[PDB]
Amino acid sequence: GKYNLILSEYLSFIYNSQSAVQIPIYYSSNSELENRCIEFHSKCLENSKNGLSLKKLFVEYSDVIENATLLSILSYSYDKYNAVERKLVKYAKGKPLEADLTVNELDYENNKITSELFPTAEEYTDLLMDPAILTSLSSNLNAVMFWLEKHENDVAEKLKIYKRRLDLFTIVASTVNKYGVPRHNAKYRYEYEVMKDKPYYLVTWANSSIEMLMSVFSHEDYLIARELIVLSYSNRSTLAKLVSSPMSILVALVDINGTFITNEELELEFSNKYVRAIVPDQTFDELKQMLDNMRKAGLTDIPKMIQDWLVDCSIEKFPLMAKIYSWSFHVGFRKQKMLDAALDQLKTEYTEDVDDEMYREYTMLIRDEVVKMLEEPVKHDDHLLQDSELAGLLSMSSASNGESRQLKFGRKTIFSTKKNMHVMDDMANGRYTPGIIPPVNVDKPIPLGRRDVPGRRTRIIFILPYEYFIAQHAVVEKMLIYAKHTREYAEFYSQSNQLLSYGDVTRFLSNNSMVLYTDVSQWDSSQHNTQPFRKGIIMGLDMLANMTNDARVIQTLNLYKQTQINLMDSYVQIPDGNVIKKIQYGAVASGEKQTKAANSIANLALIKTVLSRISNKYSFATKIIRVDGDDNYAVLQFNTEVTKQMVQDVSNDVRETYARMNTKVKALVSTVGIEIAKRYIAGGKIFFRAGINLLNNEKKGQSTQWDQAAVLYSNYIVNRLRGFETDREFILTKIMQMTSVAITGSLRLFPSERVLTTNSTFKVFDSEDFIIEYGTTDDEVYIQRAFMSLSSQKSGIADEIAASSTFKNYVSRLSEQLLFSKNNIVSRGIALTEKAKLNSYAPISLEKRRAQISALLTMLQKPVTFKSSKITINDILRDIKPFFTVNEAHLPIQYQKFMPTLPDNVQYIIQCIGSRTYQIEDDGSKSAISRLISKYSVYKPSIEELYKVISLHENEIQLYLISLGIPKIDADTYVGSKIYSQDKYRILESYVYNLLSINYGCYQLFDFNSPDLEKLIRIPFKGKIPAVTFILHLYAKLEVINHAIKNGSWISLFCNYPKSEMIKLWKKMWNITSLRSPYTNANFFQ
Amino acid sequence: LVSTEAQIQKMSQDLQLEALTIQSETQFLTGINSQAANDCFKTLIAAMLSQRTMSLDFVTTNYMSLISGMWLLTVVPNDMFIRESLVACQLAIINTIIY
Amino acid sequence: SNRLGQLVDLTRLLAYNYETLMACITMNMQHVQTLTTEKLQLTSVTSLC
Amino acid sequence: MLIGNATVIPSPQTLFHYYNVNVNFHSNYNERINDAVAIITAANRLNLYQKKMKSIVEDFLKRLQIFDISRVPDDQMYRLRDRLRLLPVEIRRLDIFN
Amino acid sequence: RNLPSTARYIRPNLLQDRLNLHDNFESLWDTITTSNYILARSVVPDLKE
Repeated sequence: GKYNLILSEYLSFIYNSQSAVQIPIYYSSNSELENRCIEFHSKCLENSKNGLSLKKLFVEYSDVIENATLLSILSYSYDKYNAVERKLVKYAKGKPLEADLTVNELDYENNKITSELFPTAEEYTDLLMDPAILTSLSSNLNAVMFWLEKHENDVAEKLKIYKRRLDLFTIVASTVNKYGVPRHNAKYRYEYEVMKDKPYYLVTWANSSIEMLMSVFSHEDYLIARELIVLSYSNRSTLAKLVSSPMSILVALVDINGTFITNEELELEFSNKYVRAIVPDQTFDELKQMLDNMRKAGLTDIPKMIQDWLVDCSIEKFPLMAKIYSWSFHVGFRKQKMLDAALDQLKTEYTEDVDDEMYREYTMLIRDEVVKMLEEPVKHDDHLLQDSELAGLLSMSSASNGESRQLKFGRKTIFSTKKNMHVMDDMANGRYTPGIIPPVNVDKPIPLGRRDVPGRRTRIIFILPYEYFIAQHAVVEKMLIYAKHTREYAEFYSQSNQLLSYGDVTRFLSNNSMVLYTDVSQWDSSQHNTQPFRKGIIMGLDMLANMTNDARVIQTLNLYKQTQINLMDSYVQIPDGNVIKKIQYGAVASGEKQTKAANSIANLALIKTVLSRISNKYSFATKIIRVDGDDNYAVLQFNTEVTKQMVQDVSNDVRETYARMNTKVKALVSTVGIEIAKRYIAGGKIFFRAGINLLNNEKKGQSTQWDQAAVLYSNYIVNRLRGFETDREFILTKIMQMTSVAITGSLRLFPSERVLTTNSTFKVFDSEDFIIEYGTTDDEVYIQRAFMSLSSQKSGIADEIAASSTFKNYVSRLSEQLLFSKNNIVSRGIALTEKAKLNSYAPISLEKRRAQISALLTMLQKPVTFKSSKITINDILRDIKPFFTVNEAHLPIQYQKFMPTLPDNVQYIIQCIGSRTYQIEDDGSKSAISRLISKYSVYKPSIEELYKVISLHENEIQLYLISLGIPKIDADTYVGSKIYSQDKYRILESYVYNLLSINYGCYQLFDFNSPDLEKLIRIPFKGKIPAVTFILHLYAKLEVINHAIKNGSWISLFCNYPKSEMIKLWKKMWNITSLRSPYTNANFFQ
Repeated sequence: LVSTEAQIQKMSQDLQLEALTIQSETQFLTGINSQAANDCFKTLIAAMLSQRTMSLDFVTTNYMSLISGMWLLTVVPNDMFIRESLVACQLAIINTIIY
Repeated sequence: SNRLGQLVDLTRLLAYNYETLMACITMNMQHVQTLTTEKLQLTSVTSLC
Repeated sequence: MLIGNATVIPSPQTLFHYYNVNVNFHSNYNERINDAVAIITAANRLNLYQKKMKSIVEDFLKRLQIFDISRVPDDQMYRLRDRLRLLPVEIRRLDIFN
Repeated sequence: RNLPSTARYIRPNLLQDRLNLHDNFESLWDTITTSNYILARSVVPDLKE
């Protein structure tokens, strides 16, 4: 109930005029009181529509101001959207900044004038510095200045931070006022005509610099900001990658005293094991050269910060480094050209001096792995292999974005990238032809996409036809099935929904053991991803072909084989200005259904091939090997204790043993630590990488202004947990400014606190971080029933596409490929089912969601609706509440710290209860209905549909299930078995969890099976109503925990819930109408 | 020399050392490679000519290494090896194979 | 057991070359347990055998 | 309930570490005991009557680098002295003292 | 390694408690037992599988 006050002050601050008026609107769930609210509303609207003072009535109707609930505030004020300058003249008395063109390697990557690089606007492109975000610089500056004004009178350590950031913003604003403000278009892009007389790379630096200075809480932060802001104005290609590089060595210097362990994906079990740090001499010399480059770049304070820590090499002072390690990824992207980003990868040194004894072994291991993967399904003749075509045709929605192609649905034209729609287009003209695999050559080279991530290189993406997916699908899914239980496929091992977060290193770390960890991200254009890899797979297919008797399967295999033939020679469309290059690339990269797991395989085979050479000189027991995409690590234990000389000689031998296969590497050997893209360990303590740029994005998504605020807040929460902490108030200011909407030149709308933090499809953040907030009142239910009434919408584009000819053809081919003679009973069901996966197509979502926003807007303006009894969550909590009883408790300290970078209160929680140990099927994958879905498809279906589907009669369930590609015999058998009744509870668990972000964010990190949490929750057991006792125990846990978070102390509980209300609620259970947005979730592991 | 991959094949398929640990634990073959056979051939010859005592450094889990070491100790005398490593090798063999 | 002739051959060649190179020695080759000691990986022997 | 067909043996290097640690602790313990007993006996034979036999014990406990002398009283220290009075001095220091 | 007869080594003094510190030095025995406990925790093996 505080956000809105800051909103009011922002409104008062930004406009400031007599003519600037401020117009609240309220609502209440009580009829009489609502009519008085309507009255107040009316009179206020009138007064607003008559240039009358509004401030007088506000006292008379004080009751509405105190007890009624706000929605939004409008603002009518005359201005020509400037105001930044009109405030800013005072805050700009520092010195402006001068570029240095001889910093970046290229010439055009310097921050020189646009016209000196793009004289004509017809050849201009802002994409090499496009922020790619629907939020203005003016918004950012306005937010900063209002923040600065309000935090101008606090007197504490907070003020010492304020003076620091104030000095920084002076340094910034002097530089900005030197030239001026770039002006946004409707799309928040910046055209040539504003930047025409200004430096090209001023905007991203500006935005990134704002992002940095808003994340200053300490003295060392101020040092970092002063040392980066002035150097990030020039270096834009070798900076975050640079300073973030020494960390990989630093982790190998901290003696472990106390450890954390894995068994199964979150089984934590601490260990007091001690391990020393046997560092060689030459890695220090490597580090010194890196520091010489660091100083050569213009760095003074950060060598000192790296130098004064080494006197002790203690882990208590070490988080500074970790803090620093996240500041490298909050400086921005190196948004260079597709070409030049490829040429970071497309430099090759291929030699006829490597072994042949090695590649054959490599190929064989790949072959053997393929056979291990594919022995069972190829042999037992699974339906999904026979009907691979239909399988891929269902799983088109889970594919990549194909190249743009011109379609027409009756009487329109569309440029879709969705490959299912491409197939639909090709069906009409007789072009659907999955048996004839297209070539990939001079006559038809491939387009590209770029997978970026700051502080690292750019990876590439194939953009293929629709046959390749179909070919790779079935085989790769069976491979995945094999890979669910194989440990070494780290990206693919699971307990059917999890990826192993905290590694598998710490079991056997010791004074006698070592670990070799290695980045393999440049190994895409390499000489070991060409011919042997593919031919090994082809050989494996030959073996598998001789390991089966069915003919459909052999057809599939021969087509997949020929696909691998075509992928062995593959050319690549790449523009450069106007003309187009096509380059010989007969090798492997990302952008495929096969690439990820296959790269994991290939790296596994490669390292297995490398690993047979240390054995010529050392005896070790391979305890573990791991591969996850762009890195891999193997730990090994010896017959004796380790020395410096053995590590050095092993390292040189490893480097040269990669050199024998013509393979570059920064080889890294250690005893205690690793560093990889997504996480890293030092001294038996897990840290993480906080690298998500906020004001600069990777690529241009499809979301609105609205949802990008929610994703940015989710990323904020994540980065905060990682360690990189930004001031939450700034984020809130941005959220209000991005959900604010301009209806005219002078009308602007501003939503409120109780709309963005309320459980709906529009939730954005929370009033108290790490805690969803609920509604004990009528009013949150009331507006939720309204928004649920409005969430269900239509897309006329989808309606007319489903009424076209291509849709009919598609349905006909589906039918005659599966079954016939129920042309008016199921086929309509199948059309309705295909609709469920047309909605993946983005413009449909835009139509639907913009429609949702318009419908939303026509009741944000005007008063409220009673919404007709539709039960939701807050009704339940409203009814559960009057049977509680609180009591003061006092818990002890019994859990060990292993995530220092958390806030100390979060750690206090962790230092009193446990960390999570399971991961519940948030999508119901282990459910026996889903083990059918995972048998005939990969598709998710969302928990809205499932939660509804189980509630229906036994008739339309049959139609709905048969419509999903499933045959009739197994569906009938499923209905007879009655396992869905054994799955109401799992589905409801997943439903409530998805609604309440229990497996998404801070609550994803917590053990609800704990004994420590349970002894406070003294809810006796009744039985034969599982839903109630489940939800009661859960809600009570949340109550105690929220009380703990906000107040520190603990409490116990008690709920003698009457059986009468149990029965009254049992019928209210399976008619709930609620929903949470996918875009609001914040996965700590991305 | 013989191509390594054949021997890799037959060991790999008949042993199933993939299977013969815990399945959730790490086990596989070890170096059959070239530039070790001749390395050994040089090491052995130069040490026997020089009468340089040489030691063993192994892992007992890889019983194939020991199956080759017993051949080695059979053919090569025992006074060339320091008694401690020799005894270790024989003792693992006995406690593993013979008794 | 099924590397019979191959290991026979290995031993004969090794022994032959050992003795024929022994002949090109001039100082008495005397037997002592030396202080330090060459390492020998049995995996190399398996590669050889 | 979570256990089966999986033996875990401490590696020999861990054993050797633990053994050497215990050895070093025990040896330090005896050496400092012998030291202190020597000085106490010598003090008793030099008639030192103004000498409060605490700082010796403070040194004795400080060289064993695990205790907190800030929160151990004087009475325990004096008992430690009382026991130490009745101990033979080691051979080096004793012969050199005689 | 083989070691010559020129070499040497020092033997520790492993003479048992002359003081009987398990007789009314309970705060020290507490420290000792706690020390040995926490030391011993770093050497208990992890349950690997």
